[PDB]
Amino acid sequence: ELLLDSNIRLWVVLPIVIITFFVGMIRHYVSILLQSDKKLTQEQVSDSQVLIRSRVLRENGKYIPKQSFLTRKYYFNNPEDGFFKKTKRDPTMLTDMMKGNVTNVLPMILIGGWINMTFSGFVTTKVPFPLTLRFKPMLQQGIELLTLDASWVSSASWYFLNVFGLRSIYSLILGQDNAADQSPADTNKAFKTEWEALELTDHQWALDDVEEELMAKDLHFEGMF
Amino acid sequence: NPMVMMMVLPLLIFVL
Amino acid sequence: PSLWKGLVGIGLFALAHAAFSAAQHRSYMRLTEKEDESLPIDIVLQTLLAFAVTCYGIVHIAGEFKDMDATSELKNKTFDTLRNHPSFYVFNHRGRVLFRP
Amino acid sequence: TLFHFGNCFALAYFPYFITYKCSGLSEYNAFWKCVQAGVTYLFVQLCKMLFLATFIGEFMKASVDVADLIGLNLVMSRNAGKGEYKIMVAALGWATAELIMSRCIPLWVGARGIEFDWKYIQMSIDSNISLVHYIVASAQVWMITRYDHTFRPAVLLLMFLSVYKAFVMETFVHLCGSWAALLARAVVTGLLALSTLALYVAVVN
Amino acid sequence: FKWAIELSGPGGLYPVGYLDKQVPDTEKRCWDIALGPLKQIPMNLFIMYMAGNTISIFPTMMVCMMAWRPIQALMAISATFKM
Amino acid sequence: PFISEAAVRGNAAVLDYCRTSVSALSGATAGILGLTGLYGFIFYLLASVLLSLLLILKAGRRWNKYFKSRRPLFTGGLIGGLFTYVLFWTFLYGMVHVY
Amino acid sequence: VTWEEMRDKMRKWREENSRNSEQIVEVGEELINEYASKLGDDIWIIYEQVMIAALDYGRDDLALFCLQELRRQFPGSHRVKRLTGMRFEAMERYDDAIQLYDRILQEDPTNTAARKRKIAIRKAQGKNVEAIRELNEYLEQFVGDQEAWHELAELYINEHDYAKAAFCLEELMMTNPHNHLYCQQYAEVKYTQGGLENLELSRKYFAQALKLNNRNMRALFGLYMSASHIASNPKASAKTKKDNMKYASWAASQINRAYQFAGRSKKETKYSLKAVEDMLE
Repeated sequence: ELLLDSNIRLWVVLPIVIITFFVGMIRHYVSILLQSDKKLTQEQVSDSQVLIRSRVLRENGKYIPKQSFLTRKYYFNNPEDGFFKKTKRDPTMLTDMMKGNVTNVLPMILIGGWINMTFSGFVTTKVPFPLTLRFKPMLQQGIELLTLDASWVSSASWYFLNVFGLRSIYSLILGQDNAADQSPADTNKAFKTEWEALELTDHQWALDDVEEELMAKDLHFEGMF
Repeated sequence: NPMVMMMVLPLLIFVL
Repeated sequence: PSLWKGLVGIGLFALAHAAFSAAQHRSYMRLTEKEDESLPIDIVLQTLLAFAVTCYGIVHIAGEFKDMDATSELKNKTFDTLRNHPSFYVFNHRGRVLFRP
Repeated sequence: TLFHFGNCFALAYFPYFITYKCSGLSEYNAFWKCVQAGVTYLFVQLCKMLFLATFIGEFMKASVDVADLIGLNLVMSRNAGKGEYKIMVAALGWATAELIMSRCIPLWVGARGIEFDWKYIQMSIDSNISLVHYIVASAQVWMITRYDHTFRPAVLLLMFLSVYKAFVMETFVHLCGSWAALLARAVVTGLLALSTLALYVAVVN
Repeated sequence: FKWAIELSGPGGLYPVGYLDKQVPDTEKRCWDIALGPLKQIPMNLFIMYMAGNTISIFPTMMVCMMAWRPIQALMAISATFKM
Repeated sequence: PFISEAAVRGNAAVLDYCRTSVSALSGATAGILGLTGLYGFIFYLLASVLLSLLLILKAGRRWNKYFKSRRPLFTGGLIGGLFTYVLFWTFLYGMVHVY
Repeated sequence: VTWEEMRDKMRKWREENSRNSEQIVEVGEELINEYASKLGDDIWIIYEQVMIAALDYGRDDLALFCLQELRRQFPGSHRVKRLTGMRFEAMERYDDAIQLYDRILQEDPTNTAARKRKIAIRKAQGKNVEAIRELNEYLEQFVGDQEAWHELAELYINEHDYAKAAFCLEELMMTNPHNHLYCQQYAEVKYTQGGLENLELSRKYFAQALKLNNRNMRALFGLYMSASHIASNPKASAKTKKDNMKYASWAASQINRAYQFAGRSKKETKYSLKAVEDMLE
């Protein structure tokens, strides 16, 4: 094998892991710190909640008798009622959203480049599986060897593997669905599509057969204590 | 960095 | 029980000792340079046992599963609670007058 | 001597099958419960090996006994039902683990060949009495549980002290024949069995 | 019934959503849904192929392209069929 | 009947947590053992199915109220586990076998 | 009895909207007096409940303490502003509370707390009609607020507009199909509302609630009595008569079973027997 310098472990292997871990934490914390809710007026939240109610009605009107459901239908999408008809109305925001979307991967690539410069010329670890030779130019950046096994990796690709393998850990410790990783606007069209969808929907009162399906079995009663 | 540019061009392709 | 938590610690500790042993054995090779290329059976057995026990502890540590049926936790929710409406509280009741003002 | 291996297997496993079918397995379908008990027993064995490595014979035996008792208590708390039946679901799982442990593998590697040592049939006998030993252990666990009264803590402490009786008898035999030693272990295990059933008839109230 | 008490009587704008009057008002797509990804996948595949040296210099882009339209479809084959 | 999103999300979360932990531990163990090449990869698979059983043990009987089917037990987050397994395998094989 | 235990009890007592002001105020006072520093900011929400309980309990002495601490910690906070409004309302100080809520609304128009507190003031003042109108208007911008929806339904029940209450309970069930309490309450409202055209709905929804919870014996005998009333009603058809008689018989069987379980669980006089003597009648 190869008698690698022990100091390469104490100053090039572990620091990379620590950097990746804390950079992920930093990135997640900066993401949550930067996020500020945009102010919403009454109309937008009102229409969003109205279409929410309409959709949940479409979803589960089955537990509601037919007349209540078709009265709901009349109220929402029907000329006479009026509802769903008389219900309608470098930029800073684009730059901000583009920067926010960019800051999820670009900092990682910049850190990788900085590491590649800072830690150029080493052999950090041997990958325990026989990688292909064609992957040599990128795994062994900063190494002048020619016949070296492809399983030996430079600092940059080791950092890349580290950053690839730590997202699950981030979700494990930081919390579920953390932001440290690598990866309605229009109501008129929404109104019309809700109109069409709830027009297409039908009714099936799920209570039409609850009694018969209840009479079959006795009521659970144990554990009353 | 040539590496940074060559690895950020796919980032721009992924975004677009 | 909470003791489960303590267990997992020792598992890692056991594993940690194995690591030391492995390192030393590696040094052994790095000082013996013979065609052994094999770990001692004792140390590997110790490592495997540590892995097994630590995973077993983790199994307890993962927690308890939750039932999917939404009508599980709502069974014991009596109507005397859902009707309170904390936002719409009113303080013109007999509680204030009866109790010390 | 494959047919001897057959005879020894018939001696060891079949009483377990008999207990399985005579203890109302269909009451809970204890295959899953038995599997859980066996996993716990394997874990306890792993813990005992780790503890022995960490930490002359009495200390190791005490640690093994403590781990087994703790595992049995945890397994018992894992399931709810008939007291005799939790007794069964614990004892049967642990006993199956013991047979499946290093008292079946030597029976496979040894035996079935040309040699004939009485050790295999003796091991089968001892495994069969191990059934009642684990019955005793489960009785002790149930006594620890099932409320507290009538000098119950004194009896529980005495039963806990009586655990690791196998190591004590082994030490005595080492200080002191193989068939004689096996017989002595059988009689002491039977004495503990009768003590535990006496406790059971005392506690039924 | 000796306790058939009636609690109705006086009924007192109207709550939103309420309407007092009782009104009496009252292959195939799967082929297109399957052909959708069947036509979108070649577009990304063609783009990746036409990248040429750009794809070679972008090892992550090729993987992302092959995992977006393809791979994901194979992984979510059951989900695609159920949808 | 009426599935509750919070409970199913918690079950998914705990399963994912267990998978991630077990995969990391398996990677550490494979790096410890000095497994190299395909023989390492196979080890990961073994650990996984073992965990399912263990998960099966944790769920045990009457698991039907926890999940619709046993499928998430088998293939839940396998690639995410594989990444951490290979990471820990390289990590431990580096700080054990390389030096 | 450690501060974590009472802390968990207070967390639970907050999670489910309880109104045992005495117990919750005592536990909160113990936590904030003995174990104030034993945990971090998690007592701060407690400092809310503690005062509200106080306002419910009438012990206003610590309400000022909690309010001053929160205000000194959270200057210019809408939550603390609403809390001050409730503090004002504790002594029926309505004009200042209304002015504060109006200031909150003009400072933030999407706030819903100010509207809820002001309508609470209106209903405390006895103006039930204007409270109903205010809730209807507020919902017109916030359709989907279950708490206000249920509050309006309760107000309509108190005011005896069972049609509007039934409508609100229908849409509430739309929001929560899986809540048997809504089904039971709607069945009760429909039964109180009218006759067979509503008795059928009441019995169907009672059966649904029983399906959603077998232990809701309240809804159980509600279904029983609805079926009995349908049977006694001359307008019931012969097939409907026998169907509702079967429903009542099944419900009665379940009631006898339930009361037998109530008997085996406890050890006292056989009141359950007297109860089924009533049912047999």
